[PDB]
Amino acid sequence: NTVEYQKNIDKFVNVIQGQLMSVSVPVNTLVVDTLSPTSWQASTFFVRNGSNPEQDPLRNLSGQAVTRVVGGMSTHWTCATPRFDREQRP
Amino acid sequence: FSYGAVQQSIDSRLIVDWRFFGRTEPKEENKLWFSDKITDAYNMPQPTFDFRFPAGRTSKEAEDMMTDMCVMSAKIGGFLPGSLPQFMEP
Amino acid sequence: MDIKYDVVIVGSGPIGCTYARELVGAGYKVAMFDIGEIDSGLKIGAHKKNTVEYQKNIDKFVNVIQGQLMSVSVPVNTLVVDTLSPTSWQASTFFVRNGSNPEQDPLRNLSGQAVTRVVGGMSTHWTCATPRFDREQRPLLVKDDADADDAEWDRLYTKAESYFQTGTDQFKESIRHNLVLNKLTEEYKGQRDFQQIPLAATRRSPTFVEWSSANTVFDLQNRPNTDAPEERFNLFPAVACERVVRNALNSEIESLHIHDLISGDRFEIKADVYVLTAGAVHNTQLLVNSGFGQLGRPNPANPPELLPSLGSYITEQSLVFCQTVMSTELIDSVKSDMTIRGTPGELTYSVTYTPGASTNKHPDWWNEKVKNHMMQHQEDPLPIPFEDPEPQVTTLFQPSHPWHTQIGRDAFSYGAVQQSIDSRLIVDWRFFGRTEPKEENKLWFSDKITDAYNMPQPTFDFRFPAGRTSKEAEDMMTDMCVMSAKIGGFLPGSLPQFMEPGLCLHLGGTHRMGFDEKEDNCCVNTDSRVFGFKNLFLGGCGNIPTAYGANPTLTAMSLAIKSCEYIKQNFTPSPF
Amino acid sequence: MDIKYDVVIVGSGPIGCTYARELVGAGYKVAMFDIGEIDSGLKIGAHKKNTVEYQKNIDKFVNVIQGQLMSVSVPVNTLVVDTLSPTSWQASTFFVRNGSNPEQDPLRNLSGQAVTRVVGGMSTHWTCATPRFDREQRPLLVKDDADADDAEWDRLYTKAESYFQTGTDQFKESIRHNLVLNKLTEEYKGQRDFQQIPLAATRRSPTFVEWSSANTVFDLQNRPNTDAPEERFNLFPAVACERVVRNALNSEIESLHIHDLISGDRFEIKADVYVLTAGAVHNTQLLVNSGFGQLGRPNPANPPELLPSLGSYITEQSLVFCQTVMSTELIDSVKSDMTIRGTPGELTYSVTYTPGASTNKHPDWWNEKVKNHMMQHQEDPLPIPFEDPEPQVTTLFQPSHPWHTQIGRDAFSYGAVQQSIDSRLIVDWRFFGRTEPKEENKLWFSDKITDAYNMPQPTFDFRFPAGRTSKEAEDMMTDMCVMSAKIGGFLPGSLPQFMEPGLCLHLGGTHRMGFDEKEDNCCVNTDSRVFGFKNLFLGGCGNIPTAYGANPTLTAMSLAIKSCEYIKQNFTPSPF
Ligand SMILES: *Cc1cc2c(cc1C)Nc1c([nH]c(=O)[nH]c1=O)N2C[C@H](O)[C@H](O)[C@H](O)COP(=O)(O)OP(=O)(O)OC[C@H]1O[C@@H](n2cnc3c(N)ncnc32)[C@H](O)[C@@H]1O
Ligand SMILES: *Cc1cc2c(cc1C)Nc1c([nH]c(=O)[nH]c1=O)N2C[C@H](O)[C@H](O)[C@H](O)COP(=O)(O)OP(=O)(O)OC[C@H]1O[C@@H](n2cnc3c(N)ncnc32)[C@H](O)[C@@H]1O
Ligand SMILES: *Cc1cc2c(cc1C)Nc1c([nH]c(=O)[nH]c1=O)N2C[C@H](O)[C@H](O)[C@H](O)COP(=O)(O)OP(=O)(O)OC[C@H]1O[C@@H](n2cnc3c(N)ncnc32)[C@H](O)[C@@H]1O
Ligand SMILES: OC[C@H]1O[C@@H](O)[C@H](O)[C@@H](F)[C@H]1O
Ligand SMILES: OC[C@H]1O[C@@H](O)[C@H](O)[C@@H](F)[C@H]1O
Repeated sequence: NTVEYQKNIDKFVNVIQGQLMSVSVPVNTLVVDTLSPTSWQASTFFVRNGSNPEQDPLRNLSGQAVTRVVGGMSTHWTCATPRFDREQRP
Repeated sequence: FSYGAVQQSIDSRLIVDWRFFGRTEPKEENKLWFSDKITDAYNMPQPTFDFRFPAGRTSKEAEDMMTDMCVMSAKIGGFLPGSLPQFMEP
Repeated sequence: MDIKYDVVIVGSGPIGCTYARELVGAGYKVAMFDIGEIDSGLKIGAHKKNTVEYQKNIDKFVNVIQGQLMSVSVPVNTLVVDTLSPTSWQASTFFVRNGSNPEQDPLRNLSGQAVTRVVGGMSTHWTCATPRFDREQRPLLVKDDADADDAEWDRLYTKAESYFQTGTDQFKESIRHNLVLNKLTEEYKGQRDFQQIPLAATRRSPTFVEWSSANTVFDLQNRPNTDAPEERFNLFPAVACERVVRNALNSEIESLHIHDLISGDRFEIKADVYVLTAGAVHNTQLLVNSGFGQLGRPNPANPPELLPSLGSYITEQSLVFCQTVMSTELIDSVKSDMTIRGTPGELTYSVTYTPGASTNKHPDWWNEKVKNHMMQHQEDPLPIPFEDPEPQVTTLFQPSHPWHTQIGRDAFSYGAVQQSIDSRLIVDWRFFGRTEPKEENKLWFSDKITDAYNMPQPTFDFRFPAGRTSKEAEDMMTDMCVMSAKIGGFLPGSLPQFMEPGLCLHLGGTHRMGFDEKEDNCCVNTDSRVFGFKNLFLGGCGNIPTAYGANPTLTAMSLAIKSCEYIKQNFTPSPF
Repeated sequence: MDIKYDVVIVGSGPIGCTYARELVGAGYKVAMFDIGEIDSGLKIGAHKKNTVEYQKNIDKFVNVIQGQLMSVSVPVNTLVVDTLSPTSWQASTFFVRNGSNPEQDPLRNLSGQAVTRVVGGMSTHWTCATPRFDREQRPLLVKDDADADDAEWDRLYTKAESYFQTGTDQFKESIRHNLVLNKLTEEYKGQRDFQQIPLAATRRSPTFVEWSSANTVFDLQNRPNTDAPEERFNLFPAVACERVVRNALNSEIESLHIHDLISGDRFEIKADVYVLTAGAVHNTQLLVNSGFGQLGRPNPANPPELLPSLGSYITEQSLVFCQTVMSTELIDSVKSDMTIRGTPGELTYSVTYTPGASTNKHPDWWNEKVKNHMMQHQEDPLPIPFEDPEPQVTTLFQPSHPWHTQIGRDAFSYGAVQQSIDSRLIVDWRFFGRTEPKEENKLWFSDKITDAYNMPQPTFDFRFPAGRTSKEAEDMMTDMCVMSAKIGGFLPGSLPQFMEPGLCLHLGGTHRMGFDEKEDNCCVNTDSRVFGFKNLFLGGCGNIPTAYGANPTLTAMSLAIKSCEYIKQNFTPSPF
């Protein structure tokens, strides 16, 4: 709800990404084999960068994220508010 | 909420987004649980998921949803290169 | 090298080899020239995929294809690079660089179009798909008598199929081929019929296919030789053919001007019959360089002396692509007839089936292969054997689905080959649309810019026509999305897309056939003879004047066979 | 194919061809097998870049290279693909997919290591750089007499240079070459020496270089023939050599077990002398498959019976790479001797120079080419002719810069080839470090997992050693950054970087040479003969036991020459 964001709406994605903190990130196993021989080099895929060694990367919700600001996710949401029909509703 | 770099080649007045969302059957095996050892950034038990989309109706509908988006969106225009039909991260 | 031959052939691809097979066999003294060199091994002009190594490492053959596809027309590059060091030499303009063509509008191009300069041409790397066209795709050879026209096409295609060794049986024992064929057949329930893609190939063994090529049509060995002591043929590689010389009256060709690329020498070669099979782009180039059609940017205020339709009414196909990852239901189905007891990797595990049971879903050979895979590789979570051949499935073009389809695995991959998803699960989908011939769609040649062989630079001015061509193209996209979903969901990184215009290399109509030069807006007649010229013939896909979605080479070969018939009726071979 | 030969050679690369040249020439009845096929033109085993088309389209050759580099050891993939459709078959584990090697630690690999299976081996695509090693990089051939050691190495290198047609003046009239060379010579005056990279090649014309290959060494034609009517040689392509059969006493090889890949039949071939030149990986594989060294994951508690150092002490070089865009200052220097008047594109334009002027910064050959380019291409903003050859510049390995260097343009490009910067501005930089031999750096073969030819799967356990190796590698990086800056800034997209371990394909020491099996931890003596075996010889880079930065093939060829001198003295040819 800023004049600047509604004039530059392509920029709002940055707001969203800035306050979506991933819930569970599995241990990273990407191979980097082009480090300099003088650089400190991992022998294992150890727990780095706040990753979750409990998490099976193949049974995750990797996109699940949380927002910690006053107003919660309603500070960035799309504002779509349909009713559920009977088939979807408790 | 755009998902990749915003393209600048095609005039934005021509672009229409399509997002279709499926319903997921509740299954006891699909879980959110909390580590008894690993903690998050606020020293609280670390969230972990054990999730897959259930076989049967949830999976069949998910794929028929994809087909429905390909069929429907074609009535408006062809796909924008770089934003082709895809499942998003769970 | 002689000064004089009965027949000279420009190009050693499969269409020039059709001419050679017919005419060398009929006793003519033939020379063939190709601008490229021998580089398929000891079988001259053979398929480069016919190595044991390439068939064991089939993800590698894309490199061979890419290695010998030289882009026809690359527009001047306008990418902004603004992170050079300030000491580096920097352009003030987007100047003509790196062999780019300043004639080319980047927005009306066939960017994908590319040419191959090697003995055997494109048939050293092609997919070997050889479908016939149905009537709706096919030009007319007999007007006002459709049964005569059908008979003539069936005789010509049958011959052409013999030349290429076309069959429909080479993949009949693949589990993946039958898995996908049978599911599609069931799902369509008579609305569409499926078969094996007709392929120019012979299976040698369960792990090796001898793919056909130019070599299969004609072995390209000089003659006479021990196997053919009464025949006369010479092939001259690394010879650029540049011009055919017209008599004053524009009724005959008097010589062919060539340039030997190794010596630098130039010659005028004399023949009774001149045959141009240099490809749809280079036949056009050679003719324009020889004073046919119009050199330079089209100018309708200066109509050409000869062949006003040369380079107009060009057609290229729309091509849509994706890959899929086989459904869980389909993979479980592979093992539907099996009884599986215990835990894999333990000595109590077993997999069995009942041979010849009436109610088995699969034949005994299938079940045998599944059983042996599952018992010998209990570490593996799939039931498909490791060296199972790829699918090769089609539903051919029909009026209700006016596109050709190839479903399976193609050597011409389009991005990095992914390694995360098992290859056994992957099926490719390529659907090819037909394009209406329109006068405004053009291949022309610059009067100033030249190519790497100092020949007039090719330039395209092309868009897919509005109306039918475009509606069908999008409908074809939708059809691929709908069909492929019956087998599996899309593979991430191979999502449904249109390919670059001309990537599919099915360009037609650049020197098109018809019955009447003016009424049919054409360049050659049904003998592939250039109108007005007694002794000048063209072969290839540039001949085809129709809108077609199927792969064109077989159709071009068939036209070449018919052209040969006319040669044999109108020119006498010299005495041996 | 006969069952019996005087000498059998495994592999038709340049090192097997060195054995063929010496021993066929000396009268032995020789057979050579290769697992790959004749695929390169009528000159068997020749360089694939020696076509007119590749030298006009030199950016396309990287595809040829890629097409025949098959990775040695690919670890199990752990990429997460979590955007499949829910209907698609989805893995529960990172199971063994796509021919991956579950033995391989992805973090202790040579992931860039690759093998070539074609007649002529890797010499069908190599760069042709053939420098000599100085003492510091070179194993001893004479103990306790440095001068005699140097004399022996000079004798052998001189022959090897002759066989490959090594030379240092093929690029001497390249503007780009001399511009870079002169600038680096001045910048490092009295500190480092710069010269042309020694290249196995013969210039044929100003726009064509005949690159050497295996074919240069030995033509690979069957003999006897008209040109060699008393020589005896047969080459058998598409034959996988699987095992040398040891006698029980482990003193002699009794036969070579082969698999004909076309028929599928197996044979046992007898020879007097068995020569293994299958490359540094596949020689090791064939020996371990034959009971030498240790099969399976290394286990020091079960010492092997034979050749305990086989597959240990392996070395591969560190490689750093970048590209630069030529500085404005250097570009403007190219035309420093020209007098320019008039308007480019008009009849008033004139570019001239004074031949011989003492105030000229460049030679007359250089100015003549600049002038002719500027006059014939007056629209073009650079003074460099379009077909000016690339630089080929080096400063060879020295103690104060203990790395090999190659500066110019290599056909093995590593990313998509940029098109926005004019190619005449681009200079490549590749610096190669030496690697200490360490017993813990190993190539070993799985006892369960097999490759595409059903042979034991190679596995690497490799890291660049701490200490001098590592320090010099980083110092090498910094030296590239400092030196390249004298020519121009970095090209975006080709910034200074280490290449994947083993991408450089300079693997050595996998069956290393020394004087004494135990004291020098080695596999072959200085005749290249396998310790303990009368009639088994190894050739190739796997013989080299030292830490070397320079390209190894010339050195391996030198050692094969010496080996043949022993063969000729200790075995007699059979009667013709
Ligand atoms: C991010 C996002 C979310 C939605 C849309 C788009 C995007 C990019 N669009 C959208 C949504 N929902 C719709 O129905 N229609 C749409 O068009 N989005 C989801 C929606 O945004 C959420 O469902 C909604 O806010 C949920 O409301 P809530 O149940 O009030 O939860 P919030 O997460 O908003 O706020 C919770 C709140 O609590 C705080 N917090 C968290 N943990 C603690 C602890 N331990 N102590 C104290 N406070 C805590 C958070 O900081 C947060 O503010
Ligand atoms: C590259 C490609 C091509 C096809 C397939 C797949 C791939 C990646 N798949 C395929 C195709 N066609 C089908 O019907 N089915 C499929 O499954 N491909 C197209 C097919 O490959 C071509 O249509 C066919 O070769 C055309 O045959 P041609 O008319 O004989 O033409 P070529 O381009 O093969 O050979 C021309 C020949 O001429 C030489 N040349 C060119 N210019 C000159 C000059 N001026 N002088 C002398 N010689 C010249 C060339 O070097 C070339 O060898
Ligand atoms: C690929 C490459 C390699 C080099 C350069 C560039 C690139 C991209 N440039 C280069 C190199 N070396 C130099 O010193 N200077 C440079 O400028 N390259 C390395 C060079 O190419 C090799 O060092 C050289 O060929 C090694 O020669 P060789 O020892 O004869 O080994 P090859 O690998 O060439 O040939 C072996 C031959 O054996 C066959 N084979 C393999 N296994 C089997 C079995 N089991 N049975 C039968 N035959 C087998 C292969 O098929 C092969 O042809
Ligand atoms: O882009 C790949 C396609 O190329 C066309 O030329 C072939 O006819 C198709 F079979 C297919 O391989
Ligand atoms: O990666 C490219 C490098 O490959 C090596 O094998 C060559 O010896 C170098 F000349 C260089 O071409």
